[PDB]
Amino acid sequence: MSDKNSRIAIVSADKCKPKKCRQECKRSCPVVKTGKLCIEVTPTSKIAFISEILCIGCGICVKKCPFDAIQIINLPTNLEAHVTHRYSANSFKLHRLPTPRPGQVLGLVGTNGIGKSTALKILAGKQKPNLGRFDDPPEWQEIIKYFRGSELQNYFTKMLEDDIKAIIKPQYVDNIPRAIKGPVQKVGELLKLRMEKSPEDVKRYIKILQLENVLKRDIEKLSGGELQRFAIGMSCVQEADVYMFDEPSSYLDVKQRLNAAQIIRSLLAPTKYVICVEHDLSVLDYLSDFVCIIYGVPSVYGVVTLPASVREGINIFLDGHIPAENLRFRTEALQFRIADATEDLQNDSASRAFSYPSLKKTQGDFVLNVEEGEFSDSEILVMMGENGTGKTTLIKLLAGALKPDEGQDIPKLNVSMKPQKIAPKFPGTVRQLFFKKIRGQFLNPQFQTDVVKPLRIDDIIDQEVQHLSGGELQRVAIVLALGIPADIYLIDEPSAYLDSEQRIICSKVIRRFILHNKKTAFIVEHDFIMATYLADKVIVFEGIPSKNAHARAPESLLTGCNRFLKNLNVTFRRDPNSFRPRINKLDSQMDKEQKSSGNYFFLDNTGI
Amino acid sequence: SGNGAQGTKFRISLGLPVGAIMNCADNSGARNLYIIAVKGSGSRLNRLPAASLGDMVMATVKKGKPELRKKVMPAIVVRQAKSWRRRDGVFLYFEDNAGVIANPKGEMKGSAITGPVGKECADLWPRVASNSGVVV
Amino acid sequence: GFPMKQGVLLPTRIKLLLTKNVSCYRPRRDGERKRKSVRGAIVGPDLAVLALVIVKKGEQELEGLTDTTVPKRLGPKRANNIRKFFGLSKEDDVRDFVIRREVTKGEKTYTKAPKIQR
RNA sequence: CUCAAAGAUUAAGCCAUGUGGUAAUUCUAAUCCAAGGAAAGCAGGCGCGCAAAUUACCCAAUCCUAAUUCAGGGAGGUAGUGAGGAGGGCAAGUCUGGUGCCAGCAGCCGCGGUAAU
Ligand SMILES: Nc1ncnc2c1ncn2[C@@H]1O[C@H](COP(=O)(O)OP(=O)(O)OP(=O)(O)O)[C@@H](O)[C@H]1O
Ligand code: SF4
Ligand code: SF4
Repeated sequence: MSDKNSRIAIVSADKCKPKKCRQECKRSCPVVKTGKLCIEVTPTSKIAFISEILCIGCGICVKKCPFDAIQIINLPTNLEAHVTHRYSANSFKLHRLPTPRPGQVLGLVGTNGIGKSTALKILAGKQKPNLGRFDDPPEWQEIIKYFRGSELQNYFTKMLEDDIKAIIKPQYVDNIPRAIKGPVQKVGELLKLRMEKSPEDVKRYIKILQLENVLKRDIEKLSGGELQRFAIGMSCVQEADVYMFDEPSSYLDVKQRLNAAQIIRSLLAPTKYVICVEHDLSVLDYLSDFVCIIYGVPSVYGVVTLPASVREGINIFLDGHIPAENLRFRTEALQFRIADATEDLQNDSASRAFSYPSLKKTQGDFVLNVEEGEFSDSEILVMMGENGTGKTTLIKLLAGALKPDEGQDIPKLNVSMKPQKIAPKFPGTVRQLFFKKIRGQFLNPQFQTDVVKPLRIDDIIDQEVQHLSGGELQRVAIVLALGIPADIYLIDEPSAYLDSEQRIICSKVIRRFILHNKKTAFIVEHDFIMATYLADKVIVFEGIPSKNAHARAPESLLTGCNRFLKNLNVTFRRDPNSFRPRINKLDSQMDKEQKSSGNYFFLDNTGI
Repeated sequence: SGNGAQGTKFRISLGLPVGAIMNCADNSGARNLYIIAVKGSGSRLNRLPAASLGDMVMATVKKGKPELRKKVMPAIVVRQAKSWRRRDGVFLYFEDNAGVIANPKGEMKGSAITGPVGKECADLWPRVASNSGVVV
Repeated sequence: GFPMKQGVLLPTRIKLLLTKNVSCYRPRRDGERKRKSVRGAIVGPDLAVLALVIVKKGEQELEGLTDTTVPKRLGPKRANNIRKFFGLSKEDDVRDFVIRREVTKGEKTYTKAPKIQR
């Protein structure tokens, strides 16, 4: 007959105020009219509760809700089979979990809110899964049963017995500074205590990670990239079998994230089990032997797929569709402009834009050098390189925030600027802040697509910025820079705290407005793909981090990309199906052939 | 060509006029494909419409699982035999005429493609790329 | 990574049945044969690595090769091979011609010799 | 309590997992693919159906395999899982309230159309 279906309702309490509506949910529902149970009022917490058993799937309640607090979805009973854990009534529920394997590295990739973080806790022994039920007083026993038919069953027996104690590298990057000071006192102390391994391990681990400078600094003092790496150090130093990493690429620069990936992989060689979660595909590919994909709506649900190969899992990810599950997880496919695709205009505007001379900025501990370059109108320039190179310093000077030690840049131009690390320091609510900058930008349809509808800022409008979240704040900041008119716009590292969909919304944003408005933009980035889409020229930075650095004039996309990628020595041939960068291993004949051609990347362009 | 064909296609010698039968080269259960129409073909009194490499045709299955017989469906030509000529100067030809049953969007009905597949078809129909072994 | 195999000719790769006692194949079981890919013995740019052996020294020194010189791990063990590696006659008696390898316990440095055979 | 049969009947149907190069094998001088190439035993799953259990422990026993030992062995052994009737033939007288050839009983014989053995 007909296929089977279900109803699931998740309500957000933040969005709900029963006083204004009245308990309208109960009154409007047709089941309750009849005298049924579908919506029950909880006198206590004073929240509406919707029971999935009695609900019709009508959706009448959803429309009537004045805010948009209720969500009812109909699924083919895809979710019911898999239930691992649920937070509570009408809240996030997790489905499936990632397999662990000894001697190898298993990847995880998904959009935020999927339960990748939750999954780690369950494997860690930190949290016990309720099984979408009562299971609470240590009922590890029931969890093995639920896992039967899955390879995780063996793991759960091991965890309960406590033969193995997993080491976890904590996920939330913002939270860590508050938790630890010193580790107690200074990063160096942490590394000495934790070092179960070789005395060589202390030195070796620090050298490879580029921690040398950072040892004396305290944890609270650390910058985001530095903060991440110390955590990684402790996860090598520890003695154990299972090493869990949760988002190790966060905050890190392009050079550093690759470095972290290699070191982490070394664990597999000692035949120690490794698990990892990543937002970055370049990093994910290198680390993993096996990959899981986590999909589903954010904060509603997230299911883990069956284990897959490294190459295979990545390929399926980019399609935006999964066949067994039969879900189009992402509404639109990701594509990069060919450069054939772009509009052809004679560019200058007023003959070229402004130009800067050689600049120098010296702190007295770090020195930045800049080579005279030129900027033109309606163009976009990417800035790449490792952090501590003075990528941030350079942008500031152009902003006029910083004064150069030598050189000068006094432009007539009006500048809008977005800072790299965003910490709130503005009193006021989110809507008020954005309205002051510009209203009318808020009216535009473009802004509805990218900001307002996806996150639901309407709910955020009353919330304080101190009270806010990381990724949500990021999209808002990028948009705000665009809020006001300026000849030149400056953005620094827009990719931070953002998942796949979120960054790509940003990529479309910068390119489209700049093209249209005929204004120029400088964007700093670590993400390969984001730079490619937005830019026409690039500046590459080089030197040694935390010591000195150098900048170059803007150069074409092909030219700049070869230089940058030559510093890394990883080529990204091309995958014929995905058109994705495909990484090339060191000493090789195929990779060797490329080195003689000068092609690090490939696109829909002519080339051998 | 048409729907789901991302890419354009450079002209290649027409090998297969209506009435032609090609080998079915998937694992769908179909043994052959009988061409009744070429998509995107034009009109001239008396001319048979005729397909080539990476053209979408409209076919019936003359030989094959009965659940596939007695009806018209889309297919895509994957190997030729009439020799044609590429822009690198080459005149080339396969040993058989063959295509694979497919949907208007261009998705394979089957999961494998047995034998080689000419690149001009691979380049044209991504789900055909997927299921192809040796290309060209 | 496929190894070349002397004698094939060909500048391509081919798959051959291989047997006990041969290049590019080590059998797991008695009388097992495997059909395996193998590279031709004719050099092409499809090679990652050429394997050469020096036959005549050139006019100049190559550092890690002519400058450095490396001891033959193990000495003669069978009687008459000791006799030959020293030229001896079935008169000279081996025992005090065998090699003697020193190796230390820390403050006890030792001395190990083979065990002559035949 | 001791003794323990057990997925054969359905589908001998299908199976997750337990000096140098190279994508990668115990590499070697219907699945993974750096597109080149390489790969019906225990438990346990799916399916199937009317129909059959655990991803456990162990060499102690019984013996087996390799050479003068005591190595190996899911052969094997321990555990886990895993017991209606009261009309007649039939033996009960069946008694009291509800039902009316509706609901239901009934292996057959037959019950049931307010006073139902
Ligand atoms: N205390 C809680 N109560 C209810 N639901 C919770 C709670 N903590 C987490 N969740 C739910 O679990 C899901 C989130 O977390 P997890 O931490 O599992 O996400 P991730 O999968 O790691 O995603 P992200 O990439 O965004 O960090 C969320 O969508 C949320 O709805
Ligand atoms: S969820 Fe909406 S309609 Fe229901 S009580 Fe809250 S505000 Fe009123
Ligand atoms: S969807 Fe319909 S049936 Fe379910 S709770 Fe809302 S109104 Fe009641």
